[PDB]
Amino acid sequence: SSQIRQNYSTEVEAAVNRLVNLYLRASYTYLSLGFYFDRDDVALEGVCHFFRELAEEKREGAERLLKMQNQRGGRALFQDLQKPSQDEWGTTLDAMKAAIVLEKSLNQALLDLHALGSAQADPHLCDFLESHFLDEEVKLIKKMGDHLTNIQRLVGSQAGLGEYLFERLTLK
Amino acid sequence: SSQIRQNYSTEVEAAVNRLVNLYLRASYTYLSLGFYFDRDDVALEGVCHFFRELAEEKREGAERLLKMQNQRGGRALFQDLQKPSQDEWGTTLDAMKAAIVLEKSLNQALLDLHALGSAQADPHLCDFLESHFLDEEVKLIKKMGDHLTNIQRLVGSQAGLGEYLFERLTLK
Amino acid sequence: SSQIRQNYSTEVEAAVNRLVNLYLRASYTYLSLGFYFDRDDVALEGVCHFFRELAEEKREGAERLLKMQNQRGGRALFQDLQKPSQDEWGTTLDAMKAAIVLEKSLNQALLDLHALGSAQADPHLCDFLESHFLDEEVKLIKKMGDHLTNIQRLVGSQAGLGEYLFERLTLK
Amino acid sequence: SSQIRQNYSTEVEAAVNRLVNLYLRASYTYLSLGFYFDRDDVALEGVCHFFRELAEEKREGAERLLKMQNQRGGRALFQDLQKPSQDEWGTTLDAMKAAIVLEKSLNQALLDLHALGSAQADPHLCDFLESHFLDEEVKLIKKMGDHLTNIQRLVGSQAGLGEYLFERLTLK
Ligand SMILES: [Ir+4]
Ligand SMILES: [Ir+4]
Ligand SMILES: [Ir+4]
Ligand SMILES: [Ir+4]
Ligand SMILES: [Ir+4]
Ligand SMILES: [Ir+4]
Ligand SMILES: [Ir+4]
Ligand SMILES: [Ir+4]
Ligand SMILES: [Ir+4]
Ligand SMILES: [Ir+4]
Ligand SMILES: [Ir+4]
Ligand SMILES: [Ir+4]
Ligand SMILES: [Ir+4]
Ligand SMILES: [Ir+4]
Ligand SMILES: [Ir+4]
Ligand SMILES: [Ir+4]
Ligand SMILES: [Ir+4]
Ligand SMILES: [Ir+4]
Ligand SMILES: [Ir+4]
Ligand SMILES: [Ir+4]
Ligand SMILES: [Ir+4]
Ligand SMILES: [Ir+4]
Ligand SMILES: [Ir+4]
Ligand SMILES: [Ir+4]
Ligand SMILES: [Pd+2]
Ligand SMILES: [Pd+2]
Ligand SMILES: [Pd+2]
Ligand SMILES: [Pd+2]
Repeated sequence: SSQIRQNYSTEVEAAVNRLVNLYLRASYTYLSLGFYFDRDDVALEGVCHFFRELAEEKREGAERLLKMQNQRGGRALFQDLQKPSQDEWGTTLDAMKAAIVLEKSLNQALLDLHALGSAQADPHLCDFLESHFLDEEVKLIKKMGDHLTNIQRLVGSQAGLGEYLFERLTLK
Repeated sequence: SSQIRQNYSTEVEAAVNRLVNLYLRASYTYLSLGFYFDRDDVALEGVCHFFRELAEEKREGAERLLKMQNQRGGRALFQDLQKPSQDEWGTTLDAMKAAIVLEKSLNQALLDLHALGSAQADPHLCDFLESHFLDEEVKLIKKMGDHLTNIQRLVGSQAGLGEYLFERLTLK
Repeated sequence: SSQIRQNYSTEVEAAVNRLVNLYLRASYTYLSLGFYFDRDDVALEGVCHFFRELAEEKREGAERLLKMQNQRGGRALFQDLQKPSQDEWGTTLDAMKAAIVLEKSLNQALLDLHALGSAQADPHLCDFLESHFLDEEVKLIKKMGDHLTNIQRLVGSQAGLGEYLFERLTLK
Repeated sequence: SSQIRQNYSTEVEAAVNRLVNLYLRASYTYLSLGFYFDRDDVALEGVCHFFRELAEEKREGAERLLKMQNQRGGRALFQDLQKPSQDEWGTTLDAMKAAIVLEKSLNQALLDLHALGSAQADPHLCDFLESHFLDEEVKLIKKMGDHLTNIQRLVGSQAGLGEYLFERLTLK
C-alpha cells in the first residue's frame, strides 16, 4: 500500500480513474474516425491525419492522468473500453460535429472533477487539471468550432467540392 | 514650454493632434475587425490577420505623428477614442468596403493637412506627410481595391465557397 | 452564433469586455505619459521609453483577453476609450505615482473578475487570469514601487539633479 | 559656360551660394566651440566631441549644396568666412544656447530658400532641401533642445557638478 498519499480522497481517486477511461474511449473513437477517412471510398487524408493526431493526444491525456494518480498514491483501475458510437462517420461535417460533442463531454468531466476537488480542498488536483487539460480542451474546441464553421460555409452548395477543398486547403 | 518651435503654426499643431486621434481610431477599428473574423462562427484567420496587421500599421502611424509633433515643439493632446462604427462586420466583402472607406477618410485628412501646411508655408510638414503617409495610403488603398475586386468576383455565385477561397489563397 | 460556448456566463463575458477596455485605456494613458517625457522641455528619454514599453504591455494584455473571449465563445464588444486623466504629467515622481495608481486599479479589476469566476465555477478563467495577468501585475507593481522609492530618495534635496540621475542610471 | 542649366534662376543660384557660406560659417563656429571645450581649463571632452561632430556635419551640408549647385549648372562663388561670434564660449549651457540660435538661423535660411524656389517653380530645389537639410535640422534642433533642458535641470543648484554629470552621462 502507499506511504505517500496525502489530502487525496477516495472520491477524487475514483473520478480520476473514470476520466482515464473517458480519455481512452475518446482516443479509440478518434482511431475509428481516422481510419474511416482512410477508406478508399472516403479518401480524405487530411481528415484521417487530423483524427489520428487527436487519438494520440487523448491517449497522452490518459497517460498523464495515470502518472498523476500514482504520484498522489492512488490506484489505477481500468474498465472495459466501450467501442465508439458509430461504425461509419458520414461526412467531414458529421465527423467534426461528433468530435466537438466528444470534446465538450471530456471538458464537462474535467469541470466536474475540478468541482469535486474544490469541495475536497485539493489544490494540487485543481492545478494539474488546469494546466495540462482545461486550457488544451478550450483551445481544441475553438479549433474544432472554427473548422465546423468553414466546413458549413463550404458545403452549402456543391458539397463534394467543398469537402475536398477543406481537406486540401485547411487540413494540410 | 518649448525652446525649439519654429515655423509651426497653432493650426497645424491642432490638425496633427486631430490626425493622431483619427489614426488611433482607425487602429481600434481594425482591432475590432480582426477579432470579429476570429469568432468561432466567422473563422477566417487570413482576414483576422490582415486586419490585425493594419491595426499595428495605424498605431505606428499615430506614434510617428506624435514623435513629429514633439520634434517641432508642438504639444500632443489626446481625446476620447470613439468606439468603432459597428460591433459585427458582416462578410469579408462588407469588411473590405468598410476598410477602404476608413482609409479614404484618413487619406483625405492627410490631404487636408498638407493643404493647410501649404497655406502655412511649412515644407517640413509637407515632406513628412508625403514620405511616411501619403505614399503608404495610396499603396494600401490600391491593395484594398484589388482585394475588393477579387472578393466580388468570387461571391457572385456560391458566396461561402468564394469567401473561403479568397481567405485561403489570397490572404495567406 | 457560437457552437463552442461551455460554462461561460454572460456576467464573465461582460466583465472580460470591461477589462479589455481598462487595459486599452491603460495603454493609452501610457502612450500619453511616454510622449510627455519626450517633450523638448521635459526630455527624459529613459522615462519616455519605460512608459512606451508599458503601453505595449497593456495593449498585449487586452489582445490576450480578446483572444480568450473568442476561445470561450464570448463576443467582444468595444466601448469609447476615455482620454487619459491628465494632459501634462509633472515630474517623474508624479508620473510614477500615477502609474502605480493605474496598475493597482487594473489589479483590483483582475481580482474582481477572479472572484466573479469563483462564484461562477469557472476554473479556466481563474487559471488564465492567474498565469498571464495576476503574476505580471504583482511583478510590475513591485518594480514601480522600487522606482518610486528611488525617485523619492533622490529628489529630497536637488530635485533636478535627482531626476536626471534616476533617468540616466536606473532607466537605461 | 553650362550646357545643362534648366529652370534654375539666378536668384536661387545666389541664395544657394549664400547658404553654402552660412553652412561653412556654422562649421567654423563649431570648430571654435569644440576646441574651447578641449582647453585644459574647461576640459569637457564630451562637449568637445559633440561640437566637433557638428562641425563635420555642417561642412558636409555645404559640400552637398556645392555638388547640387554644379548639378544644376549654377556657379559656386565663395565669400570671406566671418570668424565666430565669440572667442570664449562660457558654460556648456551658454554654448548649447549659442548652438540652437545658430541652427535656428540655418533653418530659417533653408525655409527662405524653399520659399524663393516655390515662387520660382523649382521643385527639384524644394525636394533637395527637404530630404537632406530640413528634416536633419528639425531632428538636430530637437536634440539640442533636449540637451538644453537637461543642462538647465542640472545646473539649478551645484552648477560644476551638474556640468560634469551631463558631460559624462549624456555626451558619452
Ligand atoms: Ir501533421
Ligand atoms: Ir504529420
Ligand atoms: Ir500532424
Ligand atoms: Ir479550483
Ligand atoms: Ir500535475
Ligand atoms: Ir497553406
Ligand atoms: Ir499540398
Ligand atoms: Ir503575416
Ligand atoms: Ir504574420
Ligand atoms: Ir503579417
Ligand atoms: Ir505641399
Ligand atoms: Ir518627418
Ligand atoms: Ir528597452
Ligand atoms: Ir528598447
Ligand atoms: Ir525596452
Ligand atoms: Ir479562483
Ligand atoms: Ir488562457
Ligand atoms: Ir562619437
Ligand atoms: Ir566618436
Ligand atoms: Ir561621434
Ligand atoms: Ir515647396
Ligand atoms: Ir539633391
Ligand atoms: Ir549610457
Ligand atoms: Ir564611460
Ligand atoms: Pd493519417
Ligand atoms: Pd491574426
Ligand atoms: Pd521611447
Ligand atoms: Pd573631440
